[PDB]
Amino acid sequence: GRVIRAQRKGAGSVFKSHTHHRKGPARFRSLDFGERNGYLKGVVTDVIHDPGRGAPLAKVTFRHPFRYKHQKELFVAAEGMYTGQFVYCGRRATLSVGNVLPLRSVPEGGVICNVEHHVGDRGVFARASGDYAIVISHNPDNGTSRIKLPSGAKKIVPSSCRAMIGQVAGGGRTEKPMLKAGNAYHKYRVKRNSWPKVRGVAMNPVEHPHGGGNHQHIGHASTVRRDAPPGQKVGLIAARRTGRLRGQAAA
Amino acid sequence: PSHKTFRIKQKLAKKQRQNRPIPYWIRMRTDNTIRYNAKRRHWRRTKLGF
Amino acid sequence: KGRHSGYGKRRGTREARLPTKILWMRRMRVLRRLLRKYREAKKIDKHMYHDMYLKVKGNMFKNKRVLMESI
Amino acid sequence: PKQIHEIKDFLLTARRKDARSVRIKRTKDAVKFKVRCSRYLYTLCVFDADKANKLKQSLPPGLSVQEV
Amino acid sequence: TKRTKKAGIVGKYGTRYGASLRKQIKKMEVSQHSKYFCEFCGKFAVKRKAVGIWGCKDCGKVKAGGAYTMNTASAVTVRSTIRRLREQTEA
Amino acid sequence: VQRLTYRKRHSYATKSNQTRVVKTPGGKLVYQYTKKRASGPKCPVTGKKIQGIPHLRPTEYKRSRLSRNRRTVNRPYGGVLSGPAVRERIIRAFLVEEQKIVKKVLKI
RNA sequence: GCAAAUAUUCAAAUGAGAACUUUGAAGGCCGAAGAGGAGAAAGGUUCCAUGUGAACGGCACUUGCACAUGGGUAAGCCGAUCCUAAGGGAAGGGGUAACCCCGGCAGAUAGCGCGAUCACGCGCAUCCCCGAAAGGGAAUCGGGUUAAGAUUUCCCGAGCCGGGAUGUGGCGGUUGACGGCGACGUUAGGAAGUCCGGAGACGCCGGCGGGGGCCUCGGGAAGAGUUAUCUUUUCUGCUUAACGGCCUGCCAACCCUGGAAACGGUUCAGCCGGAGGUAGGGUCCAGUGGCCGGAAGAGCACACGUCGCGCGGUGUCCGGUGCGCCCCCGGCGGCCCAUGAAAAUCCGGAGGACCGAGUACCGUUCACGCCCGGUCGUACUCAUAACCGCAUCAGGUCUCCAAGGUGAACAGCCUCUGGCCAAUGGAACAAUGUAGGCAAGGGAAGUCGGCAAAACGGAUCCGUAACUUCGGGAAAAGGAUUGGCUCUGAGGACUGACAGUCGACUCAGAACUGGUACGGACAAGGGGAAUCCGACUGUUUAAUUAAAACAAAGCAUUGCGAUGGUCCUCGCGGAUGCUGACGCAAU
RNA sequence: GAAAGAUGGUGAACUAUGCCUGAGCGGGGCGAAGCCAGAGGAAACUCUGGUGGAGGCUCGAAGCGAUACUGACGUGCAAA
Ligand SMILES: [Mg+2]
Ligand SMILES: [Mg+2]
Ligand SMILES: [Mg+2]
Ligand SMILES: [Mg+2]
Ligand SMILES: [Mg+2]
Ligand SMILES: [Mg+2]
Ligand SMILES: [Mg+2]
Ligand SMILES: [Mg+2]
Ligand SMILES: [Mg+2]
Ligand SMILES: [Mg+2]
Ligand SMILES: [Mg+2]
Ligand SMILES: [Mg+2]
Ligand SMILES: [Mg+2]
Ligand SMILES: [Mg+2]
Ligand SMILES: [Mg+2]
Ligand SMILES: [Mg+2]
Ligand SMILES: [Mg+2]
Ligand SMILES: [Mg+2]
Ligand SMILES: [Mg+2]
Ligand SMILES: [Mg+2]
Ligand SMILES: [Mg+2]
Ligand SMILES: [Mg+2]
Ligand SMILES: [Mg+2]
Ligand SMILES: [Mg+2]
Ligand SMILES: [Mg+2]
Ligand SMILES: [Mg+2]
Ligand SMILES: [Mg+2]
Ligand SMILES: [Mg+2]
Ligand SMILES: [Mg+2]
Ligand SMILES: [Mg+2]
Ligand SMILES: [Mg+2]
Ligand SMILES: [Mg+2]
Ligand SMILES: [Mg+2]
Ligand SMILES: [Mg+2]
Ligand SMILES: [Mg+2]
Ligand SMILES: [Mg+2]
Ligand SMILES: [Mg+2]
Ligand SMILES: [Mg+2]
Ligand SMILES: [Mg+2]
Ligand SMILES: [Mg+2]
Ligand SMILES: [Mg+2]
Ligand SMILES: [Mg+2]
Ligand SMILES: [Mg+2]
Ligand SMILES: [Mg+2]
Ligand SMILES: [Mg+2]
Ligand SMILES: [Mg+2]
Ligand SMILES: [Mg+2]
Ligand SMILES: [Mg+2]
Ligand SMILES: [Mg+2]
Ligand SMILES: [Mg+2]
Ligand SMILES: [Mg+2]
Ligand SMILES: [Zn+2]
Repeated sequence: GRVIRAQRKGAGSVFKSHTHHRKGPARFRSLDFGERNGYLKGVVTDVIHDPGRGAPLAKVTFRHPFRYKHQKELFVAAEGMYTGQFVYCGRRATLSVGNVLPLRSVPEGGVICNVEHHVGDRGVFARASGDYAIVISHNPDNGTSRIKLPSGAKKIVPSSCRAMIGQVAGGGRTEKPMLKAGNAYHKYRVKRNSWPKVRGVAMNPVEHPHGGGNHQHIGHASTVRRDAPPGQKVGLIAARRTGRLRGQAAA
Repeated sequence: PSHKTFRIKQKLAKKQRQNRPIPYWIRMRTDNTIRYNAKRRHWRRTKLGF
Repeated sequence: KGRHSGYGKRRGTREARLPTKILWMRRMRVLRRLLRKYREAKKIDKHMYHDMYLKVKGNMFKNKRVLMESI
Repeated sequence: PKQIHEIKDFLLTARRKDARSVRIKRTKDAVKFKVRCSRYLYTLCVFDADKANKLKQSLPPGLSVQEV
Repeated sequence: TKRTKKAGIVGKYGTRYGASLRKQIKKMEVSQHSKYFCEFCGKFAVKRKAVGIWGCKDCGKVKAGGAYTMNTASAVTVRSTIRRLREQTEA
Repeated sequence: VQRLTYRKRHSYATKSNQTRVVKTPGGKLVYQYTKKRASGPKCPVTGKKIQGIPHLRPTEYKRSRLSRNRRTVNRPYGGVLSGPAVRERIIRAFLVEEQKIVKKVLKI
């Protein structure tokens, strides 16, 4: 055979990320003394649309804690933020939509976004458009907390992980039908070369395990094992089940 | 082209001075074999390729 | 003198020969500048100026003769 | 490219160094007094014939007066 | 003149894309164009500027919002929850 | 009608290759090459224009090319911020500086 | 066999020899998205002159892009150079048996920098170089000129930028200017480390306004053409650059007085207003706008008269227009699950460390003055003959300029500027061909198959079915009119419900008329009833398959919460990732 | 005299796809939201005329492509 598209995507040749107009990494602030042990006042200046990402970005202009200059930080906008708002960072930031607090300071039941995972890695969960994590519970004997991620999973995170209270903006975006291959194309230009996506069944055997045959069919079980060598692991990987999801399994 | 590098102009100079039929007098030097200039080049036939 | 036109010397559609949008644009600037001339000459006070202005926008009047008769 | 308006200033800008010359072009209705310094050509449009004559006299001795 | 019996904003798509796809994009073609009330100056001058970004023309304030409506019901629940949760622990 | 030709070896009609047709003392039409339209300065606070300064391509604002008067506005923060913006900054500075000592009053 | 791209002919001249050269008269073609004028690439001397035995120019030659001998490419202002983008190479380090491979891995990082030396202090961020003759960009215009160079390289004139010092004058010292209520104004008007902001710097589409150029109309002046006859006629031209000063001040934006409902203002459309409209009055901005300097001495056009780049003279005026075409600009409106590049360079601002006189000294981003401006490219073609296709090959190859008529029109058809008649010629009209027509009666009976061709075709008025996702079908179908001439009517602007002047165009109707011809050339849908397939638009085997195939939106399934999923690497490591479940991945 | 096998290198000047930066696409036809007026209504909102100018809409110029004659040529103008 020959190397298969699922294998060709790891090269970087044409499949790299189309990031010429992206506005930079959207993440929190470098955690420091002031924001360990108090609050810092920063002011939003603009809500800028970040290309290739559904969530708006908020330019936040802090004042540098110990040198004399501004700090243009760049957050993932929580639905509610507006220009001119004061967002406060730290542990004694009041629980206001837009402020970022450690989880030691979010009462249980509260919605948060952009959750860090190792204290100071600047936000990894609940970041895409319109997704949030609920702080289910706390454990102060180990200094940890638990959250319900967007996926429906439940992760124990350090109680000093920061989080932006609220939910990410841009929610409800994936409800609108695109209705056009044109819309799909203009969606994927600014993310990466991953569209149009050709059915394997309409390929020749030399480039896809489903390929060939006087009719179009897979010809063998489309569920492949977890360990199958790269180039064989195409189809439905390590599937626990298939068919339309009914009943409890659809939870 | 009209915008040519000085290297290419430098080498066009020499590929110009290398086009003349052999002098009239060489042909009588003693025990001579050079008959015509077998290294002619024409602008329309044999492109320099550089 | 109006010669050489007609239904055989005509080979464009009405819109292409003279857009309905340009007819509208001219006739609106006409009626409207008449209305401003009246409102400045005090033949109209501002209230029936505004009422006739919205009616001109709304196409009751097809020419300044009837805009003047109805004023 | 620079025109001066008052005869006293034209005289002053011609009774200086760098005054290379003074062209004088008489045309219909007027005379034009153009003094050539380094950067700018200074020009004066004059109307009274006797006053133009007085200026013609008043040019500093030495400054080559071309007559066309 | 009434110009479309039922289509409305989705009449531009013409005879394509299917009855239900048109009928289920109509409700969000309307919302992403509608003028929403601006709470900072009281005008109806907020119109979508980009996906998730709703800006007002007079007061220059631009406000991160839903994808096609300025205020999503989910963020309304969120705002009420956050205020309740703040106030029960401030005391 | 006496067609035209470019005067430089730039044969493509990019933004930088703007052309203006002029008729010369010879009765002959030539091109002149023009600058591109520049925006001129804008207030960060409002985004509006900034009054009192022309709209020049940035290099030709250089100190040795314009008169100083033509490049600045004699106000505090003038030539970067607009009149309303400076007015609102003065008001906000005053009100917040006075509020600070009104908040030091309440500490008793 | 030399056959597409309409076309050639007559005198003359040179020459041993003329269809092929040159001149002149004629006749036609390209018909301005050109067979015209310039370039990018690529070529390399093909460019120009003088000559020429051969060869070559698929016939011919006096001829040439052939052969020989000479000539030709001038820059402070056009470029390259400078900056960065996608991206590339790399020092330290890590890998590799070694060639080679990795650049964010963070290492006393490659560069240190800034005031200062009569030395030292301060800062060191995200830290090298390369990368565009279409992106960003210090600065130039007009008229001449050579056999061949230049539009702006040379020449005459007029400027501009950068850098280097310096001299005179002026400006400020309430130390660091004045005016205005305000927007802001005046060509002068301290500022170190530090910080901030703007320009640079941005998608497509609709439509409106303006500016420049062209076109069109009329008058005036010059010359040319027509004239058996009619023509105040027809044709050509009547120009004004950068640069400096003044004036104006569009459409937006902004300031001051003032206080709006009986709501008003305004757009083709929007929209705007107690967060202050209408109004009165101001500021600023564009300008490819007006006047003046540049500048009539230049250029053109006529008119003469001088032998030999002579010289002399006259003119180089005045209005009006527009759904008009090109370029640009302004400001609105729209579209986006797409928001539409970076940096050099420049300007502005915050703060105010530190500084000085008034028999005189510290500045001055002001005026004028002096000097210097380096290296490389520069001729020519840019194509049915200078590039690639073994060619002087109907192929292919990125652009700018773009007149008149008809017409909706950059369709076609004819013309002017400009360019050509280069495609081997002579005789004849046989078959068979290739391209194009026409046919009585019949109209698919031919044929596998209505293949090919014919019929319809513009526009105005009327009418428009089944079916339908209620958006379409739809130009459905079926009808009628169309010329030319003479008129009638309607539709406006400016100036002082009327009067004066002007007005390029569109739309209705009537008469008269003709061998019933009128979208008179050109251009220009045949229609309907149903089935099968694919939803549609899109893409596909370059050189036999354009499709029912692929993509697609929609639906669904699977893996994965970073110590992870899919994938690449010989290794160190990397792609998705500037990512995070509304995400990546696999079907 | 092969079809092949291998070692090391050379090619994206054609073409394939991604990206950066520029250029380009007359004239017409249908008539979507929005806004205006008139008329109607207890209301909800409806009827009539405008305006507006949407769309991977449509006839079509330059462009790009290649369906049909299975036309010309087929030792061609041309290895399309
Ligand atoms: Mg793809
Ligand atoms: Mg799919
Ligand atoms: Mg598929
Ligand atoms: Mg297949
Ligand atoms: Mg296989
Ligand atoms: Mg198969
Ligand atoms: Mg089977
Ligand atoms: Mg060749
Ligand atoms: Mg009629
Ligand atoms: Mg209309
Ligand atoms: Mg342009
Ligand atoms: Mg000023
Ligand atoms: Mg024969
Ligand atoms: Mg032949
Ligand atoms: Mg064109
Ligand atoms: Mg040409
Ligand atoms: Mg021959
Ligand atoms: Mg020649
Ligand atoms: Mg470089
Ligand atoms: Mg460049
Ligand atoms: Mg450039
Ligand atoms: Mg900027
Ligand atoms: Mg740009
Ligand atoms: Mg006003
Ligand atoms: Mg001007
Ligand atoms: Mg816009
Ligand atoms: Mg040259
Ligand atoms: Mg040249
Ligand atoms: Mg070859
Ligand atoms: Mg016409
Ligand atoms: Mg035409
Ligand atoms: Mg017959
Ligand atoms: Mg039959
Ligand atoms: Mg039969
Ligand atoms: Mg039969
Ligand atoms: Mg049969
Ligand atoms: Mg047929
Ligand atoms: Mg039908
Ligand atoms: Mg299809
Ligand atoms: Mg289409
Ligand atoms: Mg094929
Ligand atoms: Mg085919
Ligand atoms: Mg990874
Ligand atoms: Mg073997
Ligand atoms: Mg390529
Ligand atoms: Mg290529
Ligand atoms: Mg164009
Ligand atoms: Mg079409
Ligand atoms: Mg076309
Ligand atoms: Mg054939
Ligand atoms: Mg044959
Ligand atoms: Zn608002």
